[PDB]
Amino acid sequence: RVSSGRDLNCVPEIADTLGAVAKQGFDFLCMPVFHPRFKREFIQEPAKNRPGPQTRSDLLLSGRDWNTLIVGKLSPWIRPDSKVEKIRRNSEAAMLQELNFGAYLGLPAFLLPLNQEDNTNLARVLTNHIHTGHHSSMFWMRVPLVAPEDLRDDIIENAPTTHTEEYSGEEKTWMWWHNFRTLCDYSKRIAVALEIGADLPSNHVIDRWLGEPIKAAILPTSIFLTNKKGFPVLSKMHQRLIFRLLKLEVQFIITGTNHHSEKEFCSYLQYLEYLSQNRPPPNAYELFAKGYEDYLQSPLQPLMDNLESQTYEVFEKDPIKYSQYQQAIYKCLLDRVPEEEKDTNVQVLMVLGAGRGPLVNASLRAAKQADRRIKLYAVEKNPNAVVTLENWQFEEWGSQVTVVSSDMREWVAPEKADIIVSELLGSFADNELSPECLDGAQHFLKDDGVSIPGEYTSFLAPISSSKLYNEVRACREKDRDPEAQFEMPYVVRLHNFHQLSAPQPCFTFSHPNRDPMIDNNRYCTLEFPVEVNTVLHGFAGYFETVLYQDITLSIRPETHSPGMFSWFPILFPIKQPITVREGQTICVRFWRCSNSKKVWYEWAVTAPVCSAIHNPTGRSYTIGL
Amino acid sequence: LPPNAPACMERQLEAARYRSDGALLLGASSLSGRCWAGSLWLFKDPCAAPNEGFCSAGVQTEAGVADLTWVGERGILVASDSGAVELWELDENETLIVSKFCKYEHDDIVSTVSVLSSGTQAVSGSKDICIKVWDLAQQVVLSSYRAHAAQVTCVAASPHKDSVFLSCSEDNRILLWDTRCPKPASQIGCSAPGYLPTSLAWHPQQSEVFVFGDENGTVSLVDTKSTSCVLSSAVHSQCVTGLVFSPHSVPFLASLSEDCSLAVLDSSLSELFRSQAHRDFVRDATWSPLNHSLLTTVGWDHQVVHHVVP
Ligand SMILES: CSC[C@H]1O[C@@H](n2cnc3c(N)ncnc32)[C@H](O)[C@@H]1O
Repeated sequence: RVSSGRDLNCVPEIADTLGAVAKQGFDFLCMPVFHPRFKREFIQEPAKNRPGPQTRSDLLLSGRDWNTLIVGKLSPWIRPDSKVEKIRRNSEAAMLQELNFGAYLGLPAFLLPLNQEDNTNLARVLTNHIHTGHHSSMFWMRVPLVAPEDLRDDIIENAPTTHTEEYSGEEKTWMWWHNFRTLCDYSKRIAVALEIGADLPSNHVIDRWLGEPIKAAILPTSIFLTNKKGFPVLSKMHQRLIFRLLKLEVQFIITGTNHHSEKEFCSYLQYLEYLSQNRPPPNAYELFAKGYEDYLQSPLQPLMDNLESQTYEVFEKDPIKYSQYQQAIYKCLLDRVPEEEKDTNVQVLMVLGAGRGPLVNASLRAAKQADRRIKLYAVEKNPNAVVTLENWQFEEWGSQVTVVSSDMREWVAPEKADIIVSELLGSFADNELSPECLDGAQHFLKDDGVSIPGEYTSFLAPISSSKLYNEVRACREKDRDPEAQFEMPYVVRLHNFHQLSAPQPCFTFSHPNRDPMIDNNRYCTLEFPVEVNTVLHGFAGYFETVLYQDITLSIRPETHSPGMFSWFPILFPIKQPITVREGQTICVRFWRCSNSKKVWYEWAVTAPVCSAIHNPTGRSYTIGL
Repeated sequence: LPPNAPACMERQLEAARYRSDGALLLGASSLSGRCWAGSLWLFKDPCAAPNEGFCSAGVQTEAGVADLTWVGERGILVASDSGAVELWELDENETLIVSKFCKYEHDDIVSTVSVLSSGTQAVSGSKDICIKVWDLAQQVVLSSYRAHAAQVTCVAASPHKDSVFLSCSEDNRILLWDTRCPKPASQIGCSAPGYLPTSLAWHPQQSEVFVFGDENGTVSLVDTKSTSCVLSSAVHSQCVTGLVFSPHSVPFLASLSEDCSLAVLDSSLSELFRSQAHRDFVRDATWSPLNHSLLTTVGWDHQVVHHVVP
């Protein structure tokens, strides 16, 4: 259940060692590919001409074992950023030599330390290796939660450790990573191997790493406390952290020698398996969403496109959502037909955008539960779904349901509706163009008719996540603007991210719309107070809707409808990550724009720095009318 | 070839130490090839080294030897790549080398060891940044110290004081220690960072002065009581991996380097001898107790050289 590996800096025979760590339960081994103390010279004779072999042979393992079981390690004497020119040069040749041998062997990852502030020349040699061969190898940068200088015992009489808080100084190692990965151009092949120390820092330091590509956590044996019986275990705070890392499915690495000599080395590993099997199980939402974490999908456009059969199938296997719809219809019948009229009065109810008819059925179940009489129109422009409707109305619904194979903005209705019902809502509420559709339909609502839904509001929340920035970055396509992937929302089960401020309402729409001048364009300015240092990579979009009175649906996290998985949030990325300091305000601007043919959005940040206006005129993303 | 002695001796020689009577201790590691390990050798005939059939005793360790030191006349203290400090003890017959304790207390390669003046204690330095004080009698760690911020490069015990020893590190600190004080370590040396210190040698006569070499080939002479770096010389073209004072009443200072050369210096750090005999890194040096102008050096070229010093 937990994928884990052993870190060693001493491997006398690779064959035995691998067997010993395989025996102890580990899935892989991080080891030197050259001997850690074998400093090599490349410039100065005689040491330059040291007889070979320079390291052990690749014939000692199978290609399968190299490819899956061995993580290389950079020799600790390699210092590309030494103040000494000779050492700078020797280490460049040595780092290339070692990275090439790693690529020669097919290693799946290779570890490299970030153990000081200036790693500029380290980054440059790594960048220059990545661009030589076009390989698939991973590079795990070994970064501590707490720099060793900020962790040393207070035992130097004339150089004491400062006992003041330094909010940003305590984050310094995040800035080591962050510079290093900027320099290297956000290569997808460069991840974090976060090293965890005996005493954790404040939460804000730990939260700097939210949204970062952590592929591994390194746990030294040092940090394991001992319980009464004598096993290795972890403090409650370390356990909290392990639980967070498990949700990131990192691989855990155990480094250091055995410090619980009475017990063996399974015990460390077993504790993690213990913590792993002993976490809260995934709810119904989190079962549905497994496999979609941070997976970028295009927002459905059910107006412009005819949805596929299986797409309506997923729409329908959300029972919570139609319970709410049924209840909203139920309450609405009772308000509209008094008990003494329950048989003289028949309500004309129109499902607008009927699909395969889950709302048509919810309306029937609602009029039975409410014991009132209804007349049902099922309008649907997708003629492939109208096939399903007309088979349902012949086989079951009967003449109670009139299927109408038409666009609701075209349909000349025979009579007016008491209630129009629709599920035309996207993850950003109005992003499937439900405002435009219901406006062309309201002319055949009665002057006192209800619309279900009656109201919906969208929501927005600045987020940080370099993992999603890179994914968005990967979406460059030939034959279009090379930044176009940054100007267009994405539906995504947001996972490895940090939400920087509380969501805040963006655009609201009401139905029926009682403007004498209906206008669905919008301009909205939002200020988000940010109380952390972070980096802004875009905006999370959610929505709420009032179906009827107090019956609602929401995917706003604060008020999420429990158990309903019909909508993942939507992501509005920006071209250029923006640095945001503690106490600053993120000001964002959101426009809803439209043609006679297209609706779209445009957005900028204007504080703490300006961004470009994104998706201007719908050059990169429209929603078809 | 005595029993229990490997038929062949690893190519990379790290340590070369003369006992009181003039017998030569040799530490070696295998830093390349299929198997990465080490061995300890005793040569009552110093001129027969490095030859394996002409040794008095030998043994194999699990892993490489990074530093070495005598513990009296029968004890051998080993800094292992395994993270173990090891104590080996000579035979009564002095024809075997038998393991006494192997304690895995460091979490990375142990890089340096030094016995304290009483001979009953030692301090080890490691790549795990910790420094440990050991009871060789009890085979336990008395203290563990995380004073440094990077790997520990060298720990040198005081000649005549169990309480005092030097350490240096890649964090650019030279720490004078005194376990009598509640904050035992004390940062000394120049305020300007300079270059990383790599080697330390206490002065055998003036127990308040020491010398340290840096990664840039400079040797420096320092008084722990007065001002800051009175004297220094650019002796080498690369890192200074070792500094050994001669037994003479007015001692000479031997200077080792990755530039593959030996230098012998006087009290003012002027150059007296210089040897190009080695074709790889010069790793250790000891003066003969018997003839005080004889100077032995070993290296990664597997040579054991014997120098005569004017
Ligand atoms: C169940 S998701 C919304 C459904 O409403 C339909 N729909 C969207 N816009 C319109 C429209 N203008 N007229 C009729 N049906 C529509 C879509 O084809 C889809 O089946």
